[PDB]
Amino acid sequence: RDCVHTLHSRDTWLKKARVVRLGEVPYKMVKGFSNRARKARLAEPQLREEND
DNA sequence: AGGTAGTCACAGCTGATTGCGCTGAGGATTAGACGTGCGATATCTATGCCA
Repeated sequence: RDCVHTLHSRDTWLKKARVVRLGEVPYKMVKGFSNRARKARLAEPQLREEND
């Protein structure tokens, strides 16, 4: 479990008063969902998985 | 006594006025999780088959 870690978006990290370091690799590329993003993904499902 | 400049009484030009339109700030406003229900599915052992 100590090797299992929780993650947040860069915007959510900033909300948590955290700034991602330069060049940091994405620990998890996952589904992205925001108002404009959600509507765009509903427009076409091919990029719903491709957002990451 | 004589005529055109100073003074007063009216005219054109233009700015302020009064209906009415438009932006900028300001205060109102179901998607992964978490489970289970159902269904396909590994799973353990009785016990009598005949060599």
